[PDB]
Amino acid sequence: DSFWEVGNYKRTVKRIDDGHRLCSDLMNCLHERARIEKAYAQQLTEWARRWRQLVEKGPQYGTVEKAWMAFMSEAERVSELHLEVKASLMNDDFEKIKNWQKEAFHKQMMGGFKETKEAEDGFRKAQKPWAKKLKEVEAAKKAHHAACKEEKLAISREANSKADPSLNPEQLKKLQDKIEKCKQDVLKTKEKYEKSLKELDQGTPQYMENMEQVFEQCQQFEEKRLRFFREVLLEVQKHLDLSNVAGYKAIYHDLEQSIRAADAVEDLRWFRANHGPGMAMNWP
Amino acid sequence: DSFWEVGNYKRTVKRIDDGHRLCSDLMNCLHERARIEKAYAQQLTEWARRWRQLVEKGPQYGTVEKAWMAFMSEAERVSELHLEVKASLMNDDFEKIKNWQKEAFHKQMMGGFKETKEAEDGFRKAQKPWAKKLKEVEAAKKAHHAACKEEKLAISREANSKADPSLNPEQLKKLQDKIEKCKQDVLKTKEKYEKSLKELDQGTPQYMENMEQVFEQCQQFEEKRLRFFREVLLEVQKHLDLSNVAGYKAIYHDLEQSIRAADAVEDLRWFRANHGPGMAMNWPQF
Ligand SMILES: [Ca+2]
Ligand SMILES: [Ca+2]
Repeated sequence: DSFWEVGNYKRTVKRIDDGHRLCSDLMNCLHERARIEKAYAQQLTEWARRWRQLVEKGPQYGTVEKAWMAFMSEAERVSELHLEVKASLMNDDFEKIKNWQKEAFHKQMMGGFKETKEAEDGFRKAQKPWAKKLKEVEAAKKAHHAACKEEKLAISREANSKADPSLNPEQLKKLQDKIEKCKQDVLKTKEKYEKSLKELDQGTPQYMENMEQVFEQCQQFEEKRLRFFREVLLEVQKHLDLSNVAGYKAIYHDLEQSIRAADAVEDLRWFRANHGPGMAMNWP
Repeated sequence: DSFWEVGNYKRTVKRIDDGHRLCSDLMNCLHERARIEKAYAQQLTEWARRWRQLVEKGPQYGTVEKAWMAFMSEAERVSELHLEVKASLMNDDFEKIKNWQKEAFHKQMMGGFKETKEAEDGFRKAQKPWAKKLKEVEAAKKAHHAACKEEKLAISREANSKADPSLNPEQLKKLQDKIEKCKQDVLKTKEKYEKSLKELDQGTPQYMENMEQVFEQCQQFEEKRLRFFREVLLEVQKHLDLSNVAGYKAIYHDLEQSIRAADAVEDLRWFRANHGPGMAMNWPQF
């Protein structure tokens, strides 16, 4: 139930297998994000190339045709931005974790992680002396718990056979022979059965110190990882961050200007000269 | 090829049908943009849900578990903003163009549009006066070229008949008059050809005046469409713009602070107390 109970250091021992687990999960978490960002960028440039072409082949010409293209252009600037969001998540963040994992966890041959294995052995050693004494102590209490269960059997047995009618010449003595024999046990077994509980307590302050020394080490190894995680997530939020960006705002004040540059009357002047009454005519 | 040659005004008339198409094209262009916005927003939320589950059912607990989770949140917050872009494009800009195209163009029962048909007729009535005249000159150029063609024929024929001897005496008077009428036609048809040439130049000034009045009418209609596109495009640029949004900065406002709220020392202190030496023990007794 508790850490100090034999073999319960395991909960923290498992805590490092998970460390390697979570590194991979964090890596995939980000990996899927990058993938999502890339798709939005693929869809962006396709829509842009699709419609840049459709507008150019279409009937729209002149200055309004331009404002419209500025539109596809923004789909392309926005595409390049999310393309870099992805590039950053994979080239910087993802890799940073992949490399930390390789430096913090070393897959063994048999085999698990050289690190989890070392925590196991360190705990096992700390407990070893204490578990053996418990091994002795548990024999102490259980043997006597059968020794006391063995005084009561004859005390309530004798008065029971005392009321009995027959055979009291020598059969009397044996009745008084096997209740007092159990008397030497309850004193002899208990005497040592509670002596082991002594030795255990002498060899207890060390066991507690040899288990906090292994533990604080496991803690130190987790602390490094936790700090890493917080540090990396900080850099990730910065790579996803598009709320306050220079290049981003340029995309949109450029767009606005380009559309504002659209001159309806200018475009009309052009159509009059090149397809209308402005055209030259060879009069008979 | 020039606009002034008959039936060439059709280029500007064709412009009216094209205006209607372009309204449809812009409509479709924006729709596919809005659908892209939706797909991205959607992916972002499929993702957020998937990983909120995985981190919660996973081994990671404490403040770091949270910093990691405020992360699925930012994906959900970004997602919503792009659904806003999608919404604005379809509810405002798409509907806007859709309605304008319904009050600018009316579909005749027979075909085409009321405005396309209206302009074409306007160009015919403006041209008919001059069209009938060019038709007359068009013949004069031919009949005269036929008279000059037939003329050099008769002369060549008497000249080709200059060396060739009899027969005959009566055959000549025939080949003698053939030429006279020919030298007559070139002086006659030339007269009619000259007459129509000037007969047109007196009906030509009134031809351009009417052609212009119909043209400005088409410009008047094209101007509204062109000015409208400018208007709508500015409204889309505004809707597409996420580079300066309060609700957007706020996302990383809270992400950064939810991440910085992470604390290794605290998480470890919780673990030892709840899973380690901090735990009290049922120390053995008699
Ligand atoms: Ca074009
Ligand atoms: Ca969890």
